[PDB]
Amino acid sequence: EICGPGIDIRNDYQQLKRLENCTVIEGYLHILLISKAEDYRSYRFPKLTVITEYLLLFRVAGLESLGDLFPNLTVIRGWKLFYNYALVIFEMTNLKDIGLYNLRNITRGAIRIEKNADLCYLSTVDWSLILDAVSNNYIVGNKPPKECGDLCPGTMEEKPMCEKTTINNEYNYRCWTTNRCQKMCPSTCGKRACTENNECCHPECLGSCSAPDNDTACVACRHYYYAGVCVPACPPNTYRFEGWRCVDRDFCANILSAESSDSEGFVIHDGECMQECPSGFIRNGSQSMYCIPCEGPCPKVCEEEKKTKTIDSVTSAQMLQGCTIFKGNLLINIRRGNNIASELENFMGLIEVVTGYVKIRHSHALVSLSFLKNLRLILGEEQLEGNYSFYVLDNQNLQQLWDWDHRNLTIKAGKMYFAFNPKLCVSEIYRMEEVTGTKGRQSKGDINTRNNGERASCESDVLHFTSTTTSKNRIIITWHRYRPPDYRDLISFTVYYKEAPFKNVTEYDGQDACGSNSWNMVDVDLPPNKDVEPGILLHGLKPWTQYAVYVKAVTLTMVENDHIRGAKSEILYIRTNASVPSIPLDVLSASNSSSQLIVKWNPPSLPNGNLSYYIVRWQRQPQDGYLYRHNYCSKDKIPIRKKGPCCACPKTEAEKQAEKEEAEYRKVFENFLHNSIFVPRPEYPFFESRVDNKERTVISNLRPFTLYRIDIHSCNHEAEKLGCSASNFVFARTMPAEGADDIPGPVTWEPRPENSIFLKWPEPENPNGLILMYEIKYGSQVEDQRECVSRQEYRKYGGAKLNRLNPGNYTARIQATSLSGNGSWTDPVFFYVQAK
Amino acid sequence: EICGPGIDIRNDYQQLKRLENCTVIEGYLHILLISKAEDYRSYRFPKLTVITEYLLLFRVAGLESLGDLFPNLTVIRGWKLFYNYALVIFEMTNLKDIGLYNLRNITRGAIRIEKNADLCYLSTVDWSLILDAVSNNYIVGNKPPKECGDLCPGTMEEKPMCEKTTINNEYNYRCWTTNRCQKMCPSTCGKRACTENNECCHPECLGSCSAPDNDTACVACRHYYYAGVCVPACPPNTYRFEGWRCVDRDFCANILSAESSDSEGFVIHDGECMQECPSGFIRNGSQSMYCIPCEGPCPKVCEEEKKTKTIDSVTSAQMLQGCTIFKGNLLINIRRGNNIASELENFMGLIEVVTGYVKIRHSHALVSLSFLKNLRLILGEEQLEGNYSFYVLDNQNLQQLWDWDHRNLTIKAGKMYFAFNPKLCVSEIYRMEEVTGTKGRQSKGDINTRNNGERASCESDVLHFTSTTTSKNRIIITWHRYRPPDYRDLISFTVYYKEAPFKNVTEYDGQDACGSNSWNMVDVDLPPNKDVEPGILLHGLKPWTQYAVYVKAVTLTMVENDHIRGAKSEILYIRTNASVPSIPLDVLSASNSSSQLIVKWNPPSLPNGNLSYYIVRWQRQPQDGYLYRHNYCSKDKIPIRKKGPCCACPKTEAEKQAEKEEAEYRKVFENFLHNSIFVPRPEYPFFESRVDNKERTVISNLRPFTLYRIDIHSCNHEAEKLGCSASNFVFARTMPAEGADDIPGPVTWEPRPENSIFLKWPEPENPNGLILMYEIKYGSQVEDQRECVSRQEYRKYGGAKLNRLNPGNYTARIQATSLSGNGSWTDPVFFYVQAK
Ligand SMILES: *[C@@H]1O[C@H](CO)[C@@H](O)[C@H](O)[C@H]1NC(C)=O
Ligand SMILES: *[C@@H]1O[C@H](CO)[C@@H](O)[C@H](O)[C@H]1NC(C)=O
Ligand SMILES: *[C@@H]1O[C@H](CO)[C@@H](O)[C@H](O)[C@H]1NC(C)=O
Ligand SMILES: *[C@@H]1O[C@H](CO)[C@@H](O)[C@H](O)[C@H]1NC(C)=O
Repeated sequence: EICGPGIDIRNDYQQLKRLENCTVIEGYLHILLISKAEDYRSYRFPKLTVITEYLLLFRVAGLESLGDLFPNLTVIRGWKLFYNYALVIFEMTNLKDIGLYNLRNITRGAIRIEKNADLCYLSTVDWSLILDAVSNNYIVGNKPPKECGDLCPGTMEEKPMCEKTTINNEYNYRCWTTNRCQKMCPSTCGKRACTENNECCHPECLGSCSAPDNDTACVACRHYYYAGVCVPACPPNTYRFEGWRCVDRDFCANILSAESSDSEGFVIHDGECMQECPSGFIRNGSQSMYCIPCEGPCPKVCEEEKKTKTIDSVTSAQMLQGCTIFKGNLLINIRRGNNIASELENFMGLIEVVTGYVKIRHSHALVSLSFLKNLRLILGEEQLEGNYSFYVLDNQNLQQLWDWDHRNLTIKAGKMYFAFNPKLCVSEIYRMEEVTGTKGRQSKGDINTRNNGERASCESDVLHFTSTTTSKNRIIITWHRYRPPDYRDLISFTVYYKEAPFKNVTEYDGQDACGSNSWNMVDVDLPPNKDVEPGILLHGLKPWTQYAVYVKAVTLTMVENDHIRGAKSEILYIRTNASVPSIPLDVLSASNSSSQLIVKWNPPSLPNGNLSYYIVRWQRQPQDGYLYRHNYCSKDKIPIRKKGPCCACPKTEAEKQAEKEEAEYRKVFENFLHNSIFVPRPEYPFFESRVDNKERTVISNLRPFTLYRIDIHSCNHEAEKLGCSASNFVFARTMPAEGADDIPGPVTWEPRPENSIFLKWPEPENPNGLILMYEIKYGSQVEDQRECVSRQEYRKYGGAKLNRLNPGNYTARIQATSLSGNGSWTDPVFFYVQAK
Repeated sequence: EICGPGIDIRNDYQQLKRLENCTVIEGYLHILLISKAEDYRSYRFPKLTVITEYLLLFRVAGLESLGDLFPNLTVIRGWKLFYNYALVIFEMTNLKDIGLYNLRNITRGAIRIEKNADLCYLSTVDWSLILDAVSNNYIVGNKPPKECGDLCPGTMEEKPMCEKTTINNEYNYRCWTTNRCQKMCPSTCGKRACTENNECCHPECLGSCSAPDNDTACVACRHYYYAGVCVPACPPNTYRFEGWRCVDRDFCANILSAESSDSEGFVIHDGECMQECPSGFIRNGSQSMYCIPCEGPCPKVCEEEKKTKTIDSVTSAQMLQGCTIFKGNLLINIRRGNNIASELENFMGLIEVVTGYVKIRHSHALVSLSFLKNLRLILGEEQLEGNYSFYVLDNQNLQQLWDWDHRNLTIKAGKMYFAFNPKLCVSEIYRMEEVTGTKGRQSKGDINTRNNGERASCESDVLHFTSTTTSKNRIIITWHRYRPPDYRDLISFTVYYKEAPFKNVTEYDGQDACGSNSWNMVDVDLPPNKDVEPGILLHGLKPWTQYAVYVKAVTLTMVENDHIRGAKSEILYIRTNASVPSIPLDVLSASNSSSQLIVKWNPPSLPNGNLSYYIVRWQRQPQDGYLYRHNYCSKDKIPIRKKGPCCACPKTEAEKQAEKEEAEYRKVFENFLHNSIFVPRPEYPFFESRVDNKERTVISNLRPFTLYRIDIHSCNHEAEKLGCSASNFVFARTMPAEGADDIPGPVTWEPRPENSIFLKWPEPENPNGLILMYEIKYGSQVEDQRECVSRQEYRKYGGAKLNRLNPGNYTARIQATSLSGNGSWTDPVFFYVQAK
């Protein structure tokens, strides 16, 4: 009664007759696309009890309650899911109740029951009892809930004996259809199943059983079904068949291609009767039991149903991702594409062995077959007419095959053809004949000497750099006077150039399959005089970066073809530096402590050389005489006037252009600025301390409260010859001498006529910045009166005067205003004024 | 004393000695880059009173108050601004007060006084009095306001002498420096200026005057200064010189040049002596009295200081934007670039005439010179060695020059040279020897039949389409069995194809880079049997396009070169029913009125046709017998449970990929769905009304409250042969018959034992949807009691019963529950029950 594999039924009812003998469908089931709606409940399948894989119903016109069709379906194992679901009820025409009243558990996956016009009864199905991970149920698109009309026993429906369960605060009835309920085993069983009338089943059991605690009575087992018994594990000498049972070796190996393409054999590995042996293992020949570990080719086979898997785009190779051996032949016709190689090395650079030929055709977008790295041997079993097993035709742009210094290859059962590839010279294939054991397979016509590699120089010479010279933004370079076999041949020179901090760079990469793409181009012609060797003036170059350069003599390949040698000097690299750095960046600092200033900045933007060191000058700056001449005791001044949470909150992109224009205009101001800021350049002393390597430093031994102007010059290695960079500067203050703002000596009080008192006192020894004013607080009972004394006032009188005071005793105090802030109040000053 | 042009001073003080005689600097002034700080207030220039243009001070070390150096600077005209400013004080080293105490008004532009370390006194300058559009003033970066120290006469100690003005709620003093204030003319003058001690000046006046209301006494005029008098307009026979005066024509022409100057001689136009005459007009020789309109685009010279303005990039041509005639020669070396042409037609497609030669070299990124449209004649005054005035060298990809069906050209004073252009066929240049009057000017060597157009592509024939078989997503196309001069030549056939709804299409639209990227390539080989003419099966074509096609016979050009004839069929434009048609989309509708329903949808996605028509089938759908058998008087049901928008951003759904897989799985379901939803297809009746051309329609004559199922078919031009397309559908309800829910007949009451009352009544004639229940409201004094009667209850009894009522009289009412909603209440029903 074990129907397998999964069953498919569409377009009509009568195919249902194939399910008469099926009890546990070993696979999935499709009952779909039945538009006729011809028949009704004349097909019934009580035997069907469990589906191993998912279920899918769709457009089964004329179906109203699945419980009519499939009763007894206790559990769905759902080992293979639809997408992540084990039951798909998509847009059902006329289904009214889901039925499935005998359905008890869904081991795997979720369900999707949407778009059903008139379907209902989904709500009262507490899938928590039946299904874990219930949150993934997708039942949105069906009938609106108000028109659902969900009624069923217990909740005021006939045969009311439904039970009440709770899911998220809803302790109420559960059910399946109008007639019948949704019952669940009591907690007495725990995880164990049960039967009708609450008789608890066997532990190794699930869904239901015929008698309490009987191995053979179980309608469905819990984990594995074998020998008509539910077992917790596969018995010895038996191997787990997929899903829910064990089988003998002989059964595991006898099964062959039936219905779907089973194919010969069915492996056994790790104690399980699997289909094909897992990674890191290989089945012992055709002996259908065993495995042994392997690597590389063994882990994966790259065969294709097509004998010729041709590739015309990166996506065309997707199926070949992570594969090694193709049991067939290859064919490439990739005409256009950029970045394609970087993805060909990934999709199908793992290819190792090939059972046939390989062919390359009209591959204008490719320049080097090096992207085929893993290939080691070619069989040639499948070979082209003329016995050609490696065909390369009409490739205008191909340069050179696999790197032939360390990489080996072999073509076993055929020859190769080459033609119509003017950038691939014979030197790249003549060596291959040595390396793939194929020197004598073919004549020289199969690799024609006329149209192959015609354009390719093969080989270019190397020019000599007669002189070089750097600047701060410019480099002047020259080369030997190249003299071809016929001088009229050469017509010009090109002087490539680009920033290349790292020597790991070569122009033969082909840039954009040749030139362009970040090798900035410039040209210059040979000067008319034959006595002056070529030179140019590259300029505007970014300071502080190593610059690779090479020279190519563009020539005219005609008449004699390869005899036109071509010319290309070595890839020299030159520093920018006859140069003067472009000042620091992001200069900042603070005063962690008095006499201490921590200074930290960021590297200069265009510093004209390479990492050598920095230089910092700092000068004590004057306390402006301005503030001295001011009586702050009377000055008061007056102020004058006239995605982000901001939501959309845009700003004119033309306003960003305006800001760009303003910044650019400022920078051009700076450019015209620093021309005569430093003409041609081939009250305190300045203190200097050259930083070594890093963008940080600290200066000590500074006055507690003196402001410092900090010039910060970036100086390069060539700074000795051509001076140092211009100056970015910043001013900063030290942390005030703490407690230096308190009074150093006592106060003195003297009587004066008209009930007056003169107060005198000493002055701070080392005031922090400056003493702006003195705040005398005094009074008879409470020191309410507060008066101000300017520094000049104190200087003139050594203090101040208070006039017209009332009779009585008095206490007073004084505080100073340091440029750092308030000073400490004076100690109490006791005095008295007599009425007469 | 009129110093001109603008004055420039840098790097030292002694250059200030060029300002003794300068009263009104006719131009701008730069006093910048003075780092020496050598001298102090020994240079004084009381004469300087006004600057016509902006002023720029920067890096003037040793300067502390500008007012000392330049007193009496009454007004700045600022006709030409720095950026949009007439005064720039950027990083003023040591300036303390801006001075400018005698500065009163700024005519044009704003000021930028920023990032000065110690500058102050900006606040007390009410720029509203001096400056309009004052908002653009930008003074952010200078000394912090707290350390500014902004004080001046009056506001400090001494009796006030500055006047009080108000800007944005601050009515207080205004001033310039510590020694002097910022005085302004009283409102008595209105817009008129004034003198000291408040004597009002002349109307035609500004800044200041020496006596009240005197033309000759004005320190500065208001609009124009001429003949030692301020005037509101230029006097007749005199012509406005730039800015602030008039001049005689003799002077206008005698101003030849000085350092930075052009004309030599200024022209009088529109009543003003300008440098050059404006657009649409031409100077007639050396004439300077007047300027006459020219006519068309003559008025734009495109000369360059360089005799050879070479272009290597689009930006390299920027300066030539909007220009017509180049007084020199052209040189192009644009090797790489895409979209470049579309911008060359803009930057330099306006070029009309050229005074010399033109040269093209190494232009691999260009294929057609049509982008130079406006050129009509070439002079050749500047000519190359060998008298070559038009040179085209080393251009691999050039195909064809300007369009020669209608566009003319002439080269006057030289010949032309070509070479190394294999894709430019000689036909494009042989015609030129006719069109530019140069047929015999040069030998054929300069136009050698060799390397010139060497490769190109011969001359294409046209293939013939033997048959064009079709499908609903697939085309099968063929062509005559092409027979080259030598059969081994041809090696394959490529079949270009793309979607091209519009006839405006040609070969080079989207092929590759130079051909652009829109033509989806494919290749196919001739079948082995010579008796079967070539054919291909194109497939998977997106519906709704006139699917363009063409054929090119790829060959092996060699040995005989041009004799290799090549080929290309016509650009046929096969369309749908080659892609035979399909289904609808996007269905929506509503019911504005009873028996009326508006239907509107959108154009379909995949119908494989063209606008032909739509079809809509609507079927009355059943009022489910389900709801009939349900007593809703007692049914209650039970629910179950368990910088942009990120100002309120909920989340970022980076799972867009996961939605991608789910949606794509949905479409794969749909594809395997409609594969066999409709097998091979080469209680109410359905009603039909084919729509004509649009995506809208309406249905009438429908039951007031019946639900309708609407199938929609994208029936089309060829729906007759291969059937109509799949049916998207939707259900919708009509608007209920309003007022049909009220009772049609009276109620009747009867006595019954046990103090009971039986109520009977008629039933609605045409209920909307269905009558679910009846709400009887009744009571003795107030109809408090409300009871429910099901439709089946009424059917069985024609009404209902009330039992065990108290003695007394009673009034009652009844309301019906239509599927559309509540019905109208019954008229009052009067009855009574007696205790016995
Ligand atoms: C079911 O089994 C019976 C008995 O072997 C057989 O006659 C019948 O054809 C089978 N039908 C199906 C659908 O398996
Ligand atoms: C379904 O059965 C398995 C194994 O017996 C059990 O672990 C799972 O809990 C059951 N379903 C639910 C929803 O618990
Ligand atoms: C100013 O004018 C006087 C008198 O003509 C002349 O001697 C002197 O050189 C002039 N200086 C300048 C800077 O124009
Ligand atoms: C400057 O003078 C012009 C013309 O006399 C006048 O229109 C303008 O208002 C003056 N400046 C201000 C700020 O008003």
